[PDB]
Amino acid sequence: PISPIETVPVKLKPGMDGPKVKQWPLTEEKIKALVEICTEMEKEGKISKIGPENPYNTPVFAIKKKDSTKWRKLVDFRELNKRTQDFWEVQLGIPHPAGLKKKKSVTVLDVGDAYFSVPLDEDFRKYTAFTIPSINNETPGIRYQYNVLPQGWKGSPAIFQSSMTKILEPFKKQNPDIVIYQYMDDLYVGSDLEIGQHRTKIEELRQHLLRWGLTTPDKKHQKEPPFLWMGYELHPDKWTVQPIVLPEKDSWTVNDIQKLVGKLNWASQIYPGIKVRQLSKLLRGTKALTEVIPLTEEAELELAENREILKEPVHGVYYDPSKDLIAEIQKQGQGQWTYQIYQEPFKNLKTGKYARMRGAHTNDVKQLTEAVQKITTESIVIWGKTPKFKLPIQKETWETWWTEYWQATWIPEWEFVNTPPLVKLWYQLEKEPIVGAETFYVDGAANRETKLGKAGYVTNKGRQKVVPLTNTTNQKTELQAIYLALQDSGLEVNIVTNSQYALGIIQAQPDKSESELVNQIIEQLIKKEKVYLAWVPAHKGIGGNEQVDKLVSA
Amino acid sequence: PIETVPVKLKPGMDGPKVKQWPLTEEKIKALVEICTEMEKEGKISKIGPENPYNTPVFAIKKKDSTKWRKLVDFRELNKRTQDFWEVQLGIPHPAGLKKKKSVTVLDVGDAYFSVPLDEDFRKYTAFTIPSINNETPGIRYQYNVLPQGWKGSPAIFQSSMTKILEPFKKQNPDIVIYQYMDDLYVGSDLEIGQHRTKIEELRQHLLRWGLTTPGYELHPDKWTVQPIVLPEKDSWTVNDIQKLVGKLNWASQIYPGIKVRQLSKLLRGTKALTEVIPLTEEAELELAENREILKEPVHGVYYDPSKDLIAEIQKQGQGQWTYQIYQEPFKNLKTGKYARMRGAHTNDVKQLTEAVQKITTESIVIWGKTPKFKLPIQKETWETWWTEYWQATWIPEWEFVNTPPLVKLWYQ
DNA sequence: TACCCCCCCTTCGGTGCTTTGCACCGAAGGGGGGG
Ligand SMILES: Cc1cn([C@@H]2C[C@@H](O)[C@H](COP(=O)(O)OP(=O)(O)OP(=O)(O)O)O2)c(=O)[nH]c1=O
Ligand SMILES: OC[C@H]1O[C@@](CO)(O[C@H]2O[C@H](CO)[C@@H](O)[C@H](O)[C@H]2O)[C@@H](O)[C@@H]1O
Ligand SMILES: [Ca+2]
Ligand SMILES: [N+]
Repeated sequence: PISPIETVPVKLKPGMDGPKVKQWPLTEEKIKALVEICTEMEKEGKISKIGPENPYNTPVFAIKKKDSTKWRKLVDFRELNKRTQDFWEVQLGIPHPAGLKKKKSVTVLDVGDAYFSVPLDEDFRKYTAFTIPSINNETPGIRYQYNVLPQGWKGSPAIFQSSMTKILEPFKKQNPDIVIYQYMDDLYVGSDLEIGQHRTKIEELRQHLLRWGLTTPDKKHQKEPPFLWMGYELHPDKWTVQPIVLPEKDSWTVNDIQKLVGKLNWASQIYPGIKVRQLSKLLRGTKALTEVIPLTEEAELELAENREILKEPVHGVYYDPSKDLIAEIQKQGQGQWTYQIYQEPFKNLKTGKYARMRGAHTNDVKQLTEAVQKITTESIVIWGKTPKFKLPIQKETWETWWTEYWQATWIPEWEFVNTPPLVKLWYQLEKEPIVGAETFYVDGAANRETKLGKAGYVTNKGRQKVVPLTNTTNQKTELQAIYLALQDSGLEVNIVTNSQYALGIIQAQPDKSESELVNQIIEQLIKKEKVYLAWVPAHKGIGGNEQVDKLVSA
Repeated sequence: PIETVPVKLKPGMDGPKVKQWPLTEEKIKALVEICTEMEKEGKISKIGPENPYNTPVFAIKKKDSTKWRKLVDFRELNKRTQDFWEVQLGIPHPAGLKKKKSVTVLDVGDAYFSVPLDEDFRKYTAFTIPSINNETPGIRYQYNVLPQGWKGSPAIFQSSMTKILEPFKKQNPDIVIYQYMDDLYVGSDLEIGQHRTKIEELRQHLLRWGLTTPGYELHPDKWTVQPIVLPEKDSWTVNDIQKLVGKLNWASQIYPGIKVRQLSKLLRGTKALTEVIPLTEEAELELAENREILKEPVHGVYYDPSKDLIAEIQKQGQGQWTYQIYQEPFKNLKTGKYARMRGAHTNDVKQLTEAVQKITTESIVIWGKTPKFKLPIQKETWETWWTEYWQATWIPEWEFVNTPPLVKLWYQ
């Protein structure tokens, strides 16, 4: 045979042999287009005949190339991949057009039979053994071994990406001012050279790739904008995603909403204000992917206004390293947030959203902090720097939060923007007891077996209450005891509890909770003007805690 | 052209497979420039994806360094080479290092590039350099010499190090020298002027053996512990005594002599929190005896070299931070408090990073170990900013906790 | 009835402290997207 470029040594997991599984009963309609190109591979040295000396076998099928009449060859290596050594992928992420700098001339080109242009390792070729079917079951079919990277192997992508870089390294060093975005076999080549000199250096690279046996077909070659790259439409000074089609189904299943959710998450990168909360509330706890489920009036409203955003076309701009990065966040309600990253006002680089519900109890300040951290990581990935933040939270509101919180928290260089709705703290626990306010000694208890319990309080003025509770836990009675003292007290109240569980939840100042009992406590805390929470150990003969501990245990 | 010491992982253990986290532009530019010159000098060489192992890498600037310094997160690799740098080529720890009036740290990491590395172990030193906006896939490398930040590196170089130090250890007999990874700790009871002079002598003593030094000044004798203190009030409210009894109840897990029976008697009623409560005779005496027990050292606390060190940190607000170092719960080996550090009153993450660095430095001087930290911070908040403020050549183990302050035990 | 990478949204099951209830997180399956 002939050796084109430098190979990569491959092994198996130690103490294991090759794949020995039988083929699929493939239909003869695909066998016609299969043996066609398969026989053409031997002439080019891509595939070779093997004798019965090779005791391996793996299934083979084929699917059509999307938006094309040509067919793609796939080989099922699932059993081979389970026994093949592990790699470390050199693909760390996906390039985004918002990180592209403006270039005077741009060229995009695809690599014909990419995987099939890289030689496999010599000693490993035997394990790619597979048989080819026929029109009838009489003829056996030639068995082959791969001389190149096959489509369907778990090691083909990583070896191709690394080998492509070693070929492009000499050219990148000879042409330092040329930007080459390498992603699998698609290459984005841009420069500030004149369009005349640009296409000369392009042909210099096409010859450089051809020097190592890499084809650059003209049909895949793109010389004029708008360039179709990574599912985007790259214009000389703007970019946008390729058009997005939303399903027009009258009756929606689970797979329909899932397709709709993913389409909206993809659109949220440039189309501002996409929300998927109410559409995602339909896919919770569902069993069958084919199950039909009706649309709520909330999700019906959400899908309507989301379609109006996709109605008018939007676009993004390119990155200017000389100007600062600005990120502005807006609150959308129900734990939903959106943001726009821009350098010039009203000219967005990209958009996005953060709507993850982290924890059982939280507030708007925590979720804004989590959104800033999501934007920071996203911005460092795309541009390598942290943007300047414009946050809908008062400077003194944030100061009060992070200084009083028991956990360390921080937000980078930011300024306040007066765009409602503003993020605020809905109540503030007093640091010292309140003079003249009634002091409620609360406690609760529940039986592990009976699930019944009591919750009550005793005050310094003689006030008292005990309430029987059904199908409750020890923690719920302690929260319930706090709910009672908030209900039966004035605008200012001192509360003494022994529950570490309840005190830890309330001191973090949440404004939302999965527990409906906690939401009612929050509702009461907002109504109050001064609340003081204190903790004491139980069974120590302390204050009214000993007296109320006796009441809730009888 | 030097013999390579063979290195093997712990029995039944695979190499490190840790993902590379995104890097800023200034750190990627610095790493590309550093890795380029390290390749033309043969210290590293590019590899491919057939290596299934990987270790994170980023860049730092030491305190007032202004020059970038490469740093690899070998924490995962060191846990898988623990058999090497502890049992085999371990280093005894000088108990007198913490007693010197001044200790200086020097970065001797550049000398490890002289000794080659075992060929069978270079497959575990793999690291990947990312690209901005994923313009280029990962460029992977491997170390051909002793890597900076690997715990097996100072153990191999120890034989070469003690020969370079032997002339100066004889010219100055009573000066203590300790080596922890890429750092060299040298302490003396000499005056500040004499101490800094002998450092330069050690710098020139290392220059003629082929090593540069791109110095931190410590004072271990100045370090003070933080004890549990009770307030001084001319009048006590119900809430004051309630917080006090709860604090003494929690403190009873450390000092068993704490009693609360005479302070709980003052709370037997159902009184308002702001109501003033006069102290009885037995309560004043029970409080007086409790203040004395907190003056005593904890009974039966001593360091165990076979146990790991645990470090807890509490944010006290207004720039104050408290910490405790222990091996067993409630058997603290040291307690302390930091204040007015960099980033105070403006940046919580910078203060915590500075606190972790100061605590780890103290643990290396006193015991020669790095503790595992329980950080009062969320995972996503810490993993986003901690690299922007890290100024040390080592990285300790850490986990994240969320313990609300039900009782302010360590600071008033 | 193929492989590899990134993203969000949900479930579920393991973990440890708030404790045998409750809260958290990481793996996993659903989808979108890239080659
Ligand atoms: C879409 C797809 C891509 N690849 C990778 C990307 C490329 O490395 C190579 C196939 O690439 P090619 O066939 O060269 O790409 P192409 O489809 O544009 O075809 P061609 O230029 O001949 O007209 O495998 C798969 O293995 N499975 C897939 O489902
Ligand atoms: O492999 C983890 C190794 O590094 C640390 C801490 O940075 O853990 C890191 O890598 C882990 C990968 O699972 C994650 O915890 C995160 O990347 C990061 O914490 C060490 O604590 C650990 O030994
Ligand atoms: Ca192609
Ligand atoms: N109780």
